[PDB]
Amino acid sequence: GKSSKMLQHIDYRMRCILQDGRIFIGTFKAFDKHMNLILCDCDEFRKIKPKNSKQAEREEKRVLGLVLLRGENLVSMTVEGPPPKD
Amino acid sequence: QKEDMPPEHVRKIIRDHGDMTNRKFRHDKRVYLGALKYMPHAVLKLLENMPMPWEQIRDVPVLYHITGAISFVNEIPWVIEPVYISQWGSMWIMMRREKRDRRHFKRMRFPPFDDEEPPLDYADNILDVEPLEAIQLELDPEEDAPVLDWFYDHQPLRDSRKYVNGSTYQRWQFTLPMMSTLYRLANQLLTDLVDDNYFYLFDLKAFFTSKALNMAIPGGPKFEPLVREFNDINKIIIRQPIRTEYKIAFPYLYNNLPHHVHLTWYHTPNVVFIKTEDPDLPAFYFDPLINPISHRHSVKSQEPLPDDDEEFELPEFVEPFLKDTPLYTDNTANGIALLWAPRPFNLRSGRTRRALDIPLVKNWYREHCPAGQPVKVRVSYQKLLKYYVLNALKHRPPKAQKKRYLFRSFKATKFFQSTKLDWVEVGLQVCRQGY
Amino acid sequence: IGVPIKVLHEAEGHIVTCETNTGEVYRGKLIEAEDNMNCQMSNITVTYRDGRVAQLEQVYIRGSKIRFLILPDMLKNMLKS
Amino acid sequence: KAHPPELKKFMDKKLSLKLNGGRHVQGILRGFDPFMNLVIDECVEMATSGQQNNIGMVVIRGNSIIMLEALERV
Amino acid sequence: MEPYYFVEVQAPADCVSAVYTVLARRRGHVTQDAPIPGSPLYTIKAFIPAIDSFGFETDLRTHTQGQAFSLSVFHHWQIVPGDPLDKSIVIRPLEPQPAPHLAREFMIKTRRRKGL
Amino acid sequence: TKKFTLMEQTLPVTVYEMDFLADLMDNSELIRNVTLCGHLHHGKTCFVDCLIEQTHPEIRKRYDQDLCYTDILFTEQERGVGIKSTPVTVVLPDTKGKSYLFNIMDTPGHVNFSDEVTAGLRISDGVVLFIDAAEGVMLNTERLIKHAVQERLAVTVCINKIDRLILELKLPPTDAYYKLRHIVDEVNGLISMYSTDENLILSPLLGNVCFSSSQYSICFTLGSFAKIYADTFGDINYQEFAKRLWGDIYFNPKTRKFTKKAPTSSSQRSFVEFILEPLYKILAQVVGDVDTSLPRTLDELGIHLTKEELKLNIRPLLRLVCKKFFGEFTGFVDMCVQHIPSPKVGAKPKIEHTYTGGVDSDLGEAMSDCDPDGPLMCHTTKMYSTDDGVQFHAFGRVLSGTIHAGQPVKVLGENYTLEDEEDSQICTVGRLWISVARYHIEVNRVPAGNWVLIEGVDQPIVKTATITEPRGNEEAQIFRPLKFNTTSVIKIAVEPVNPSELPKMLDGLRKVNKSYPSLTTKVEESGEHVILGT
RNA sequence: UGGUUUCUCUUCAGAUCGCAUAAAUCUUUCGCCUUUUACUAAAGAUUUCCGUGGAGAGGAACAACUCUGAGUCUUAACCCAAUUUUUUGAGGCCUUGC
Ligand SMILES: Nc1nc2c(ncn2[C@@H]2O[C@H](COP(=O)(O)OP(=O)(O)OP(=O)(O)O)[C@@H](O)[C@H]2O)c(=O)[nH]1
Ligand SMILES: [Mg+2]
Repeated sequence: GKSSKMLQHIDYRMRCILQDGRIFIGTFKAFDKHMNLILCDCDEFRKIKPKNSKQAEREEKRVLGLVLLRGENLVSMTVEGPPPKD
Repeated sequence: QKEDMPPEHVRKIIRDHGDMTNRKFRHDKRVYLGALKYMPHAVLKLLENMPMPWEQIRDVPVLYHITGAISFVNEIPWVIEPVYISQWGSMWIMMRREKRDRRHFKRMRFPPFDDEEPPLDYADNILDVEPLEAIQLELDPEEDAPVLDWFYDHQPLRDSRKYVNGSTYQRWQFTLPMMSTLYRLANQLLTDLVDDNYFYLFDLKAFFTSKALNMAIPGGPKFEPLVREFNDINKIIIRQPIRTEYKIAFPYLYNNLPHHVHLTWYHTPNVVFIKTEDPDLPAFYFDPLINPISHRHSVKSQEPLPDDDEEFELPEFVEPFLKDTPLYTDNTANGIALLWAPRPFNLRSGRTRRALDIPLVKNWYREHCPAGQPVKVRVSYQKLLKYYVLNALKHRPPKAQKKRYLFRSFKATKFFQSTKLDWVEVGLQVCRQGY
Repeated sequence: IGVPIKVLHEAEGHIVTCETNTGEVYRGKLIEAEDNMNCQMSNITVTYRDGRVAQLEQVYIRGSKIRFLILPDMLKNMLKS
Repeated sequence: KAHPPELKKFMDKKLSLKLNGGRHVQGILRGFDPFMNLVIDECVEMATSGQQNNIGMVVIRGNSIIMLEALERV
Repeated sequence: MEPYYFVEVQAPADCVSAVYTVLARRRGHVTQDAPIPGSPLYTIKAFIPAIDSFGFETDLRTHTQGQAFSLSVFHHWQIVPGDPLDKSIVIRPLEPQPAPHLAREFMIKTRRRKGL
Repeated sequence: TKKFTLMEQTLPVTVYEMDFLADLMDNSELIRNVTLCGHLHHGKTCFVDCLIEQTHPEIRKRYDQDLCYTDILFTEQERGVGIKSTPVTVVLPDTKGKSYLFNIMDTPGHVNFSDEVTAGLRISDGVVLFIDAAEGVMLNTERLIKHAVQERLAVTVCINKIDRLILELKLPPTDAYYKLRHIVDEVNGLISMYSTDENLILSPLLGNVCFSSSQYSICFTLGSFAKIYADTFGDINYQEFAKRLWGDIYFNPKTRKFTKKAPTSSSQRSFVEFILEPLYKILAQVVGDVDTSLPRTLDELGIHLTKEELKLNIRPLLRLVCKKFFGEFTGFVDMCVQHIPSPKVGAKPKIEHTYTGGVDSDLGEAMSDCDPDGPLMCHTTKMYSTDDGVQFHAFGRVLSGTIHAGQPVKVLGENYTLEDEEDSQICTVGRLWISVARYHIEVNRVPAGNWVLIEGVDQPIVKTATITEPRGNEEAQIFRPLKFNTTSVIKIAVEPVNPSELPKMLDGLRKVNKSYPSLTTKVEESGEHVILGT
């Protein structure tokens, strides 16, 4: 019916999980049939997705920037934070 | 809303109020004198709605005072402009065909009624008489087919929602057969000028440049002066005499002090329009007025020829785009002829205009004329050009006011009613009232 | 044709980074990007999984065997969708 | 769609082919199809030992092609 | 030496003869009178003197009722037919001199202009 | 008020582009410098009007003519001429979709204004010729073929007003194809007579010569029409289909393939059929069948006009049908991007004919590298007037380095040489302007390859000069002065009426001397002012 | 995410129109010329009249409607299994890090 399930989360900050187990967090700006994704201001995490880990929240973080991810290698997505206003 | 009254009410009011010598109506003797200050305005509307020699009878709405003091005609004559030009071209053709085919044309006597004759009453002399045949040229039922049903009505396609809106009669929407038929009915009043390159030095801005200086044009208007060791005659090669039209064509370079000068649009690309003769020939063909091409080249350039063993073939579901439709219909050459046509006839839809606002003979005095004509008509064409230039020059923009509506404030009062009457009856009323 | 694909074609002529399915990282000028994500690049720096670098003049990578691409931020300014 | 890979530029050039399984071969491009299956002539297997062995003219299925690199200038 | 101007005129068929008349009244020598392929207008290529070409466009469009249209470029220099130094020929003050002493007239005018 | 330069009032409603413009400026190979020339008035302005009408939506709709962008003056807007070479710059996409940056120099077409065309042609690395389809090759067409072949640029022509074949001449499709092929062959002949190079031959199969009627916004190359034909239909290779369209090539409906002779049964060409048959169908069904059978034609083309759009007159309705059928002006983008050497390649033949010294080991390689860094150099040639202001801005292009706002400037003149440093002097940039013709907008910096207006350097730039870094050990020459197609012949003697204001008159005379590129204002021994013109 | 002919009132619109074109007042020259009107023909400054457009309100309908074309639980059979995608060359093991 609605097709909205992806379009809803568009412009939002999104936590995307890759098939190797990486975590890509960026601004979800576009998708397609294959679920190839366009992620603005995107960083990569490896060790953790923090839920306020008292030791530290961030280890092996890398700044990537503007990322196009191929859908083949995507597993899943959840909402990480609201859209930046800019 | 105040509604229409029976037409006998104003008739018996004018009949009882005679020469105002009866004692019984003496209280209205004052009111009629006040109505004198509106008798110019009541004249204007009376002559604004004159009924058009293809018409036998026009019924106009009438705003009249309750005493019978005055009769205004409350109507603006909207006349849709292509139909108006076609109807006057019809009148032109019929009057030429009548003046050639009549043994003696007796002229009317111009004081038509004698000085001591009282004016004739409408209700007995004119009301019961069948009027006459009007002029109204006979139209071909096959060739003038989309026009013949409605061409000589007053406001022709008024109650048809497909061609105009409503009864205010303001916006018209015709079809291209209608515009084609109205265009070849009006050829006697139109021109054959496809582009305005004819009006190079003979147009509006050129005449403004002429009026700004002291120059006249040999076929153009003459005006009043707007301003009222260098040029040694032994230092100047007079090779070609300075022809006077250079001061219009290039105004800064050939004059000193060009004040209040106007620039000139000088060239349009020459519109090359082939007028077709007969519909036996197709819509667009190679006309024998056009020069042939006949390609010649010295050594063949190696233009790409993708040869055999390219194995590029089209799929099954592809075709040329519009191969189902024919190349041309019977209405294609007519529409191309309607592309290069004068300003009423070159369009599908527009907004209605007044009978006042449509100059039928304006294109005739705007062009320069062949010299074989007498002196009289040359002076007349020059003076009409001068009138056109003085109209175009001192045109300040319309200066948007607050609208005033005199006849809407008269019929909001209790002293005015409204009816619908024959134009001749209201004219007899206006003459009796002014007397 | 997909929205991301149009944005990829837009990056032709720009310097881009590509990671393969095997994690080799190729950075250089994107010459041609096909619809299926096949990528022709030039004057490459490649960073292997052990960390070592190399230099290549000309490469072409199959779309399927690409994990992702990093494009300039020059593009970020397709906001309609 | 049913597109060709844009490889005419690479025709009859010597190439270095990275295949899946950490496999690498080198040879001259002799042709291709829409699946990116290749014909490679004078092909040489670059064994993980470092040793290289001549295998002649071969077919590589596009499926298992990770990456190619030209050893020439195109 | 006198500068000449190359003039191309696009004109209808009777306007070709009109252009030929107007251009021949200015020491013309019409170069080419070829038709335009695929058009009923003709191209008239010609040379003209550049002292004779002050308003040739305006006169031409006046005489052809705005049908013919003319453009003019500079490309040429050739000899004035008059003797530039000739004390026998006396130049009239305002009257235009014929061809045998145009160079004498133009030299005397340019001499009186600045140099003396 | 002393403003007559027609309401700049800067409000562009371009779609999603502000930063993108300056982002494509910073790429230096994604920019194209095109100049546009015609014999007189051959539709160049209404062309660029349709291009900007593509560019700027929700405003920018013109009714019963526009021509504001290359016709922004008021004497210019009434004469019919474009008297100035008013530039414009936009971004607009390709058939694929990758939007390029176009700097359109929009030159005059009048013969006496070839100065403007020369000055635009020297700064742009590509020329685009406009020929009226109903006219053919003309005077200034041949003159600008000469001037374009001489000053070493790529050459491409675009045949305009192909509607006048249809609606005015009313030729058959085969005869109109013959006339278009005749125009293309005459262009190739005039190029082949002049150029000693041979790799500049233009043919519609190659893709450089286009066809574009411009009151109704038709613009197609063979690639563009094939892209339309393939976007409607299936998976046809539109490049390979576009390759086999122009020139003595027939479609055999049995073998479904393109041959050279094989159907000889009074068939038509591939171009004649596939191009000119549906185009004449659209034209004829608009001009003569709007009431009867036009929506039946529009439903066969996927064109959906509303109830209000169907009630138009024939000119706007024909333009609207051709806009909804042809869409964008991507064929022009094809013939530009595929055939104009964007100024990495463009640097070398330009710098080998502009610069005085040559290819030598200091200046030449730094020019041809054309990175936005190093020996800051430019070439300003046009001097565009502000409405009220005495100052009139310089217009040039950045070859090497960048230009920043407030960055000081050494203006090397033209009487300057290497050992004569008394002509040149030093100034500072007032403001940097990039213009959309009818609007102006500021930038903080301009990289290499881009066109730029400079404010504040106007005093030493009489007609030709170069811009360089101040007090820098970078010693170089000047670019060559402006070789012109015509030579200024007409001499006008000039003297004031009142002799009490000779300085103000000499001031304005110097200003108009700085404005026009071939105006020559001198004083002879008798003391009368002499103006030489074209 | 969805529907107009006529009448009146109010308000805002004349830097490219009303694709037509009148008269008046003032001030300055004039042009004739018994003086005043009535005028000649120009420039300028202002106004009146015949017309016009956009928006809003109300009235007079003499048009007819809500599983209807478009849905926030209905409705374009087609984005539904052979190398470039939504159907696995997988499978197995081991070492390093708090
Ligand atoms: N028939 C036809 N006329 C056109 C077309 N495009 C423009 N014109 C007209 O041709 C005349 C020339 O148009 P412009 O574009 O102003 O002239 P130009 O080609 O720019 O040349 P310049 O006047 O020197 O600037 C104008 O009157 C246009 O209305 C066209 O496609 N077909
Ligand atoms: Mg007295």
